[PDB]
Amino acid sequence: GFIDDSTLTGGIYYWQRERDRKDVTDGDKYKTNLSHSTWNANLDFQSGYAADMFGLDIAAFTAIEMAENGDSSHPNEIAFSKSNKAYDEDWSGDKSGISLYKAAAKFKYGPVWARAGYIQPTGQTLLAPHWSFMPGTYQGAEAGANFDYGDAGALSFSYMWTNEYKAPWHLEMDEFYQNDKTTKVDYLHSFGAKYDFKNNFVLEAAFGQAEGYIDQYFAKASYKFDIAGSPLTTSYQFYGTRDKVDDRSVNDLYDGTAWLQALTFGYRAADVVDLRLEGTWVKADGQQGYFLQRMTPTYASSNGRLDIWWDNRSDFNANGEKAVFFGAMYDLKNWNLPGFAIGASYVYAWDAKPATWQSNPDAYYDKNRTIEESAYSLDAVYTIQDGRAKGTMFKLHFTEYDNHSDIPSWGGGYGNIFQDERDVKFMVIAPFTIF
Ligand SMILES: [Pt+2]
Ligand SMILES: [Pt+2]
Ligand SMILES: [Pt+2]
Ligand SMILES: [Pt+2]
Repeated sequence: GFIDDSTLTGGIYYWQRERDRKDVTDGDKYKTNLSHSTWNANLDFQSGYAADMFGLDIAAFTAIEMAENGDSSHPNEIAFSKSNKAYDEDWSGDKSGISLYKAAAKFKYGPVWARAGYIQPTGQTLLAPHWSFMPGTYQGAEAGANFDYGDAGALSFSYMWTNEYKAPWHLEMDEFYQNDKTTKVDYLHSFGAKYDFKNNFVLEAAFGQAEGYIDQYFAKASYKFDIAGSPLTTSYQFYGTRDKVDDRSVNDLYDGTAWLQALTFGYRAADVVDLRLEGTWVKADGQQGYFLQRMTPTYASSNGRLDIWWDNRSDFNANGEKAVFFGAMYDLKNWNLPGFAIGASYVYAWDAKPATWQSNPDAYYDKNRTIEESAYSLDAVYTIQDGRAKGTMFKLHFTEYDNHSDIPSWGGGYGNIFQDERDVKFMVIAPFTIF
């Protein structure tokens, strides 16, 4: 039937983290950076469509701190930051709370669809939320269409407009601002599309804008062919960004177009090991010196689509940087341990340049310098195969990151690079269905 085609789901999440970082300015001491244990739990109601045209979605989640070390920095992004609004962030605490993260009317008419309210991007644009356990929330609306041409392929495109955002670690929405936190950005919007040729070749691209400030670009080619009866997946991705403020002020981020280009190769060997080989290439001349996939520069103020994620702490998005990643996920099912997996991954990055200019350079600022970053991580995963708690997943991740330079964190004209690090994450994820 219609709106009593509804569903009600949710989950309970546990997160325990210990991360420390090298302090080059205090005798190379590795010091406590993050140390906490936090709970999350959510509830998600999604209606059917009445007359196949009208629906309602409502969802909320809560964070409840258990443990926190005194020397832990903030925000840890799992709890709520003590600062409700992103542009008020002052880095001094975390707290418990309840946040309404979905609150939307949804519509369907023919091949057309729309959502308006408290929403996440779901179509073809380059707007995106941050993801903790739960996603961030935009205030705005999205509309799109899907046109199926059978074997000829299928086309879909969509448009999203928004004027406020909250990251999953913020209890309230905030408006958008330039890099100075005071010049107003009236809205973010984005149009994008996707063509599926039905031959395992897919094209996607999208254009975005932050009103009066930034133009953002996305493009991705995907292909899947079989080698030895198993799919080898491949893709080239292009991410670019431009601003409209070239006057050497605090708001001028990029000289000329900034971009990140990526190549992707994936393959499952012997139906038992997931294999990843990926590389990225970044250009970011100007004052910032690193690429951002989001159209607002301030931390947590918005987010954009980025299909590249290596879970090795660094962003590897510095001005000249080139980087390579290999990861292996070994399914232990043939040791008769189905649902256990173990993995390791490794990143090496070189040719990392700093910003091309600085208004307040520091002692380490050398415009022609290049540095290298590297990292490796180990992974252990277990999903409960059956019983009362079938689906419950336990996860343990360890990362060691090395900077390869004596430059203290955030210094030397590398605004998005921190010092050497060892990070350990343990999470439990326990879904549930009410309807
Ligand atoms: Pt606290
Ligand atoms: Pt420009
Ligand atoms: Pt500029
Ligand atoms: Pt180092």
